[PDB]
Amino acid sequence: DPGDTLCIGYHANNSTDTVDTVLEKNVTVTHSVNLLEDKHNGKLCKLRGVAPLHLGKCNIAGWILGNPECESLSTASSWSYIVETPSSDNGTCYPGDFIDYEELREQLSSVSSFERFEIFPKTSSWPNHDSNKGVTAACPHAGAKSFYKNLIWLVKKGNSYPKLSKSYINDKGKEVLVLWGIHHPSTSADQQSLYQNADTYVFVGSSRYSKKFKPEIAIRPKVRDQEGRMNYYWTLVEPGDKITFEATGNLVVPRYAFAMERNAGSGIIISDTPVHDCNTTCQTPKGAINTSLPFQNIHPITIGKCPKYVKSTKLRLATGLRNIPS
Amino acid sequence: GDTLCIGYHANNSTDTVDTVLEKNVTVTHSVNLLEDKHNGKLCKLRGVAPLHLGKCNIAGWILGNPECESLSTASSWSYIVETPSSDNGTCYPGDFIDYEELREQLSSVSSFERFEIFPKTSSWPNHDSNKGVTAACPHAGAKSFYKNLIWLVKKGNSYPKLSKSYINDKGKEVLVLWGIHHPSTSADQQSLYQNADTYVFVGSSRYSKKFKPEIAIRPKVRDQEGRMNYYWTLVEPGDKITFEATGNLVVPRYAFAMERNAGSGIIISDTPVHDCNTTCQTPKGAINTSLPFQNIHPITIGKCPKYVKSTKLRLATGLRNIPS
Amino acid sequence: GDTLCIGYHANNSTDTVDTVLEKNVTVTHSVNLLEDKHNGKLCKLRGVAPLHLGKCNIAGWILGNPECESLSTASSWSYIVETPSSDNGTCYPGDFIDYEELREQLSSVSSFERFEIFPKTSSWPNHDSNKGVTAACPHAGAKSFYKNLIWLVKKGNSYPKLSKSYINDKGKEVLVLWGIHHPSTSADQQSLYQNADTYVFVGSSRYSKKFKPEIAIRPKVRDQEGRMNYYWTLVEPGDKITFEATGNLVVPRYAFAMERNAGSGIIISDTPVHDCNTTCQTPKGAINTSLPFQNIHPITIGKCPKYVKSTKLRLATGLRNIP
Amino acid sequence: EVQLLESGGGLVQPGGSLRLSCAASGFTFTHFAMTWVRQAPGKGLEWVSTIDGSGGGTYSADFVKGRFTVSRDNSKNTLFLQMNSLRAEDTALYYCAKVSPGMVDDPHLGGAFHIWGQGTMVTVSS
Amino acid sequence: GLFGAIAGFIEGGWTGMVDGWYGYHHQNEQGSGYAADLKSTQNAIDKITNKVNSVIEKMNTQFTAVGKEFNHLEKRIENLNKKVDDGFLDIWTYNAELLVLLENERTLDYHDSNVKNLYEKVRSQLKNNAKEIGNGCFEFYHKCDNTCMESVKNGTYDYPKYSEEAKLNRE
Amino acid sequence: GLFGAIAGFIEGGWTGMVDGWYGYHHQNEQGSGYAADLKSTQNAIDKITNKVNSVIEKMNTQFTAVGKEFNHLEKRIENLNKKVDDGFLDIWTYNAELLVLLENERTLDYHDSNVKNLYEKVRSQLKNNAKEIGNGCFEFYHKCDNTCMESVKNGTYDYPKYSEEAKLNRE
Amino acid sequence: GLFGAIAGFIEGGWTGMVDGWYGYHHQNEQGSGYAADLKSTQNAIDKITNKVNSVIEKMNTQFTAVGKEFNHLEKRIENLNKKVDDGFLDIWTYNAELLVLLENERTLDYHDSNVKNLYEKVRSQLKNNAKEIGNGCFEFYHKCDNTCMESVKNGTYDYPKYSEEAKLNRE
Amino acid sequence: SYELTQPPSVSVAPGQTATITCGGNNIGLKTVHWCQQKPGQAPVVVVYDNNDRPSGIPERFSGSNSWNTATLTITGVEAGDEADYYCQVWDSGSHQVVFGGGTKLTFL
Ligand SMILES: *[C@@H]1O[C@H](CO)[C@@H](O)[C@H](O)[C@H]1NC(C)=O
Ligand SMILES: *[C@@H]1O[C@H](CO)[C@@H](O)[C@H](O)[C@H]1NC(C)=O
Ligand SMILES: *[C@@H]1O[C@H](CO)[C@@H](O)[C@H](O)[C@H]1NC(C)=O
Ligand SMILES: *[C@@H]1O[C@H](CO)[C@@H](O)[C@H](O)[C@H]1NC(C)=O
Ligand SMILES: *[C@@H]1O[C@H](CO)[C@@H](O)[C@H](O)[C@H]1NC(C)=O
Ligand SMILES: *[C@@H]1O[C@H](CO)[C@@H](O)[C@H](O)[C@H]1NC(C)=O
Ligand SMILES: *[C@@H]1O[C@H](CO)[C@@H](O)[C@H](O)[C@H]1NC(C)=O
Ligand SMILES: *[C@@H]1O[C@H](CO)[C@@H](O)[C@H](O)[C@H]1NC(C)=O
Ligand SMILES: *[C@@H]1O[C@H](CO)[C@@H](O)[C@H](O)[C@H]1NC(C)=O
Ligand SMILES: *[C@@H]1O[C@H](CO)[C@@H](O)[C@H](O)[C@H]1NC(C)=O
Ligand SMILES: *[C@@H]1O[C@H](CO)[C@@H](O)[C@H](O)[C@H]1NC(C)=O
Ligand SMILES: *[C@@H]1O[C@H](CO)[C@@H](O)[C@H](O)[C@H]1NC(C)=O
Ligand SMILES: *[C@@H]1O[C@H](CO)[C@@H](O)[C@H](O)[C@H]1NC(C)=O
Ligand SMILES: *[C@@H]1O[C@H](CO)[C@@H](O)[C@H](O)[C@H]1NC(C)=O
Repeated sequence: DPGDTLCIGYHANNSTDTVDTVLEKNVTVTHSVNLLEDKHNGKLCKLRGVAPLHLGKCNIAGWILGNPECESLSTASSWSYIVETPSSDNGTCYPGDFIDYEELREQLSSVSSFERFEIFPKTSSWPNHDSNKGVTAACPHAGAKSFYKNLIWLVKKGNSYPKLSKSYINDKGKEVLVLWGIHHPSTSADQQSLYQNADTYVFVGSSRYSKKFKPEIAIRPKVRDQEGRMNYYWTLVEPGDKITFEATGNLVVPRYAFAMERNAGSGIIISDTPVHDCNTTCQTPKGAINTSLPFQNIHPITIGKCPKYVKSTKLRLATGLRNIPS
Repeated sequence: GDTLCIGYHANNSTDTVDTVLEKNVTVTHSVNLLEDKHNGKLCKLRGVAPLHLGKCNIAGWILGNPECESLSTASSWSYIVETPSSDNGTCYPGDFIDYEELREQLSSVSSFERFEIFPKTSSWPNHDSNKGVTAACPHAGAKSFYKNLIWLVKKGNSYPKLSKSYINDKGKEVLVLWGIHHPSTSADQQSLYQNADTYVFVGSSRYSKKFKPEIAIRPKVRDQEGRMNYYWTLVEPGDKITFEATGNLVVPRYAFAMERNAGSGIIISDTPVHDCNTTCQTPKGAINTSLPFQNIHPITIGKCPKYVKSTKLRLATGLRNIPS
Repeated sequence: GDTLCIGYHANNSTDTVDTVLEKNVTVTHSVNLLEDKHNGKLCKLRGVAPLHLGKCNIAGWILGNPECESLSTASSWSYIVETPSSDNGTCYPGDFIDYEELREQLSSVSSFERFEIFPKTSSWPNHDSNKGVTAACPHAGAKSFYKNLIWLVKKGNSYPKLSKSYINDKGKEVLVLWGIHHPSTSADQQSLYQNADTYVFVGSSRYSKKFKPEIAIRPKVRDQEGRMNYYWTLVEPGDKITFEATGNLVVPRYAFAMERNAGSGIIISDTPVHDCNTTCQTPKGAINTSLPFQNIHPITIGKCPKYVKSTKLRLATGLRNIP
Repeated sequence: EVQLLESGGGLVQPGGSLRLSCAASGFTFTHFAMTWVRQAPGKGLEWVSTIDGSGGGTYSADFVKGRFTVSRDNSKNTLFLQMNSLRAEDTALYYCAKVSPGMVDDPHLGGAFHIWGQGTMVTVSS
Repeated sequence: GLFGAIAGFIEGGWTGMVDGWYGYHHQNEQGSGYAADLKSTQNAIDKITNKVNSVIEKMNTQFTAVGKEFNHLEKRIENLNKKVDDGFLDIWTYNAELLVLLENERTLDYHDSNVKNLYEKVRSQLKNNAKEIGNGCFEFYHKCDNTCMESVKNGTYDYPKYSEEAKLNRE
Repeated sequence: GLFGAIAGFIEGGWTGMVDGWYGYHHQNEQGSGYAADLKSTQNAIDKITNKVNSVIEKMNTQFTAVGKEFNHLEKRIENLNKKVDDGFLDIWTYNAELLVLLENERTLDYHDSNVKNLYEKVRSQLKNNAKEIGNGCFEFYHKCDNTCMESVKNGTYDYPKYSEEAKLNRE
Repeated sequence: GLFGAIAGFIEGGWTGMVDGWYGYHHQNEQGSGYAADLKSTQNAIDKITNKVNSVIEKMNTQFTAVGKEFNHLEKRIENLNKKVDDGFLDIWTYNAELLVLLENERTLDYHDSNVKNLYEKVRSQLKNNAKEIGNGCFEFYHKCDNTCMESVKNGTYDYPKYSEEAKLNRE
Repeated sequence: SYELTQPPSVSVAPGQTATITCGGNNIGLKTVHWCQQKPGQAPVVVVYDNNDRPSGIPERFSGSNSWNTATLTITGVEAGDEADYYCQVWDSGSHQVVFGGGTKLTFL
């Protein structure tokens, strides 16, 4: 009243937001933005407007190989994830080593056009080799012995195994994945009684990929009631060249190839997180992230155009001034 | 009354910098930390002449492709130039095993004299050397082959067990290349090499592998149904390299005395080569700057700046330029 | 008169720091963030005694070299010490197949117990075990061979089809080691293993390979013209391993019950080993500091600081020192 | 020494048949690809058909139109040829030649005819 | 702080005000209440949101699969991936923590700067007419109505017209 | 800015002088024209060039071939290389673009501090002899020739010798 | 510096006192000697050592074996490891060097601001009673016995009590 | 498909260089097996490749395949060089053997 005071001050409110400075450690601020999003939607959802793939109780080996335990999934035409459960024990059923396994799991991760096409029809493409007598107890389906759907495990037909010759001139304009197998029996008697020839070679030329395979016949410790291994191989057929399957013996020749145009750049998420339909910029195994913020703490494994993983807990940027209520 | 105003200067400069608080602000002076200019010439790195293969790649120059005679190798080079259209490399179909790291090791060599471990005139008495030329490797019309390798044939009706060793006596890592031929048919296998089964053991004090043909009909590449698979090793300055084969061996006519100097890379560009003095070299163009950041190209060889995605990296050394 | 003149502390200190504006400015107090002191003694990390192979490397110690037996094998260690001059490793020439990543796996263990996976006394009835001695490993001037492996040779005039299995019953990853002999000539092959064709098969639930000799004369290395490639596998708890061989097999006398703990590295230095307690260790010397930046050595193992190329990272703590 | 031999037929009307053979001797027969070449009396040489050493993949000219098929028998060291005479223009001296080992490309087949067999007259006409 | 207005000679924040980050309080005979400046608060919040956007959008990433999958024969490569991911983890954690420890002493130093500069502009307009009583306030020496409240808040104070009243009251 | 010099009391730069970054304006009866302060401009441009040479020189590096070449069967290693290159790209872009956004603010704040401290130095030398108007202007209560122009610009001012004349003028 | 206190008007540090980083000198008729501010120096050392504990503690390094061993045939993976190590070395050296050249500058500007704010608080408590002479010194216009010494040093000053005594001075 | 064309006859003076040409498509990427035929004789090979000569055959017979034509470049003709000179090539594209009409050169 003696003087009309015109005090200068700063806004304060009832805010418990705390930020860490380089001088003090707990200070309260009026407003702040959280640069470390610590919230996930909990649903394995889309990137790029495209449904992520779900194998469920199946892995990439079982999916591509054609496991009768993960056929219930509906094949899509594009995906930015390959969802697997942490268990995923229903993959390769017959014991063996998937040769170049993680390379293939990395290649077929962001396919733009996946149309499984019957490269060699089971009805007509194999006249001289038995194709129905190739079921094993390693893949049981409905309690009866079965085998992979995308691969045919050829056996001697009658009493002889003719020198298989079969070529596929790629005429689809995109890379064609061809996955065959080589069977290594536990006993030379198994080799003779399954494939008439004993000194058996299998050559798979691609005009860029050349390699000859031979059996490793020896008794092994039992894995899933099978004493033999079955090595899986694959190659990328270029959109214009040929693939040649010359084989006088052990060969699980492919029923189905897989036409593919690779976007490249995505990976595999392994979680029991349920899949729903969403629209997200990033997805981790612990749940997706719909934020524009710079840093994220959810999971190290991040597939997408999404924030950098840190170990922080409070990356709170205090846009507002110091809150000192009185 | 008199006046003693304290102010800052302004000019007609229109250089713009961005701060955390305000972007697109003009400053009187500024220095560009982002070198966006390059001479556009693949000039000399360190102080020596970079190699230029022209219409060749490393798998064609080192093998001795007939289309690689134009290039000259005389002294140390800092990096290897390939045109992106360079397809005159391996002129016989096949995969060069251990290819990319051989490219990496051979990127920069301090002492490279292309000498002859086994002279073609005298080192192979009992084998036929003239017949090893192919229509898949033309030089000028007629069939030719690699100069640095000899692809052997049975002489008459026999391929004797080749056994010839090179005791390295030069004080430098002698780089050796050989080939193993995989015929399309077993008839080709026998009609080239008298032995049906042909091991090729190549030994050293450190490297030992046995090689066998993979005889089957491949799809045609360069009008050839067979592959020709290449190997290499580094002979140490004092050890031995034993070459043993009963067939399917492509012996080294010319080896390569080599001394690696700190390693470098390979630059693939259409850029012409001139003589300059550049500390850093990108495929788009050579840079001589001490400036910390660049945006020309990620793949860089030398004491190069860091590649960034920015377009305006200027330190605002002058004041805020507010004229009038 | 009278005054209260505000001033700032100065002293006789000569510590210099570098600000971005001005260089070599003196400050009253400074906290050094770049330690240049190392104790120069390879000492204990995580409270566990580091392994010392002395004049021996991982290949020699793991294969059972007759030169580096003097070391007392422990049950746990943080890292493996090798002299830069330690060359007593694979005495018989050859390529250790899968060498560097086995060294990576075997860098640190929680429970390492050497045990007789197949005792020499009784596990090989039909093969000659004493005859497998070579001049590549001399011990006290006499021909010997590895202690952890037996270089089996035909007993009498025949090499039977060696069948021998180990069902892992110890609950930890049993590390199994075998060698495959590649003779110099076919005469050596016949006089050693009696068979021209000899496959060696080592099966497991995740490992299966078939080995064959590469018989050819080689340049002499350590007075031997033949190679001895070493292979290995990690048998899982409860797993099985199967050794089948018609010849050219150097069977495991001793395997090693083993469990990994987060993996580690190998410290190669001339530094003596002493008893200490250090959070970080480098070949030059162990680093017991709580500071973020080091300059001693790039190759570091432990909860180590980050390596820089700097020499003066003095963080200013006190004021500008103008006396 | 390498001595390729001939056997043929004298005269057969168009619509008949006759047998040609090349009984090679003096070398390893299984591993060299045999041929057949003919010439009109006063005209340049023209090729009939090659065979593979394994007795498998066979190659033949364009004038045959599928009638002429060379067959290889490795066991008895003798080559066979099918003259199922259906046309009257096939008058020539029939030579069997041996393909020497080639040079890199097409080794078994694209090699010089170092050893040329002699010629057995085969004339067809009404 | 470094500029000494926030928690300096202005010790207490104001809970009555809602309009802006910075503001004034007037206790003239015509009224009372907290009233902010649109210009100062708007340009300050524009610069702060520009700062936050500089933290955010200048962090541009690409479509990268951070997860890599390795089998057991490649453990040197697996630990190389682990060292790459962990070194990126230490770099990004340390840079992010120290960026949010230094930029969060610079945002508060900037708010300190704005409060200090508002105080300096007030004493530059008011000159000797309004004594500085402390608490960030200005104890006037004339009966200044709401019109000159608006003039000081707008930066258009006319010093000579109240010179006579201020000099007679200052005695 | 933070210190309130550029766009604070003084808003417009001077196109007349190109002698230095900071300068004056003497308008005495003996002459006129702009004249830069030699010592402040020299030590400020020295510290600024030291800042630039610190940003440039401390980034000293060694001979590294950035580009690596991989085949088709090594695609995980190829994407590991791509992740290494892209992670270095994000680290270097977000610590050079954001570093430039920080250092540019620090440099214009250093220019703020130099102009503000030169202002404060002139206030300290002249004490109350001049009437502070803003824009760096000092309304002289004494007829100050070029000699006292030079003395104030140098840094030493004899206050008592002009104090009595300033008192009689401001009376 | 940026705030103009250390090496600004206050040109010299003081070796007489060791009690604290900041301090005073009293030339009272009762006694003499340098006497520090306990609270100011306490919060100063607390904040500075909090800077040190932040640059130390926020750098959290987990158990990583940096050394990896590669043979000759994997020279590409060896150079990839070398590029990873060289990139980490360049990043850590550049950020550590520039971090030191910026934290040193921030720490010294913090000491600038602490000395400057001590000066500002002193001229706020004494108001016009003190007479600024430069070098940070404050010449009084009254006796100001050791009680008045302690009152100014603590932070509470009774200006009206000595107002008349200072009114005797300056006519 | 693949065509070989040669001169019906080539004229040459005794002791002068005689050139015999087997033209056609790009015969450089193709092995030419030159062989002469005297009347009442079988083809005796004189150059069994691009450039190399068999034993028992005089040195003057030489061959040099080129971009489109093969040249049996005899350096000096004599009385024993009057014959029909055929050229034999194995066509890789169509898997054929194609001869030519040959050159009935006369030394006059
Ligand atoms: C703060 O107080 C206001 C009073 O209007 C109230 O609306 C608001 O909910 C309070 N905030 C909290 C976090 O309690
Ligand atoms: C800061 O606040 C946190 C969270 O409430 C509390 O746990 C901690 O004790 C406080 N003090 C420090 C020094 O971190
Ligand atoms: C699928 O997994 C179950 C256990 O979850 C196992 O019993 C079954 O045999 C598996 N089937 C195949 C085909 O792998
Ligand atoms: C984002 O997904 C939402 C959720 O269904 C949908 O409404 C929207 O169309 C999507 N945007 C696209 C696909 O561009
Ligand atoms: C994602 O978040 C934005 C705001 O950041 C919001 O507008 C949008 O609806 C959200 N979308 C989904 C699918 O949750
Ligand atoms: C800007 O001013 C400078 C200095 O007076 C002068 O040299 C130049 O011509 C002017 N104009 C331009 C476009 O740079
Ligand atoms: C800054 O100015 C440039 C002039 O080229 C313009 O392109 C850009 O859009 C401006 N940016 C903003 C944020 O106004
Ligand atoms: C060189 O490249 C050209 C262009 O494709 C190709 O036609 C030619 O066959 C190549 N020659 C060799 C010797 O590789
Ligand atoms: C730089 O290169 C130029 C051009 O080739 C040459 O003349 C000069 O000597 C070089 N300078 C040095 C210091 O090597
Ligand atoms: C690059 O080289 C030229 C010589 O052509 C030299 O004069 C110039 O200074 C160099 N550029 C820089 C930016 O140093
Ligand atoms: C500095 O002076 C102190 C006493 O103030 C004394 O203890 C110390 O030893 C001196 N330091 C040096 C380096 O002389
Ligand atoms: C051990 O190394 C020494 C040289 O250091 C060598 O002479 C000796 O033969 C080696 N012994 C074995 C068993 O390798
Ligand atoms: C460190 O090791 C020493 C060895 O002397 C031991 O006494 C001490 O207890 C250890 N410290 C801890 C915390 O384990
Ligand atoms: C490690 O350093 C700390 C801190 O200086 C010290 O207390 C401790 O004794 C040191 N330990 C050893 C073993 O040197």
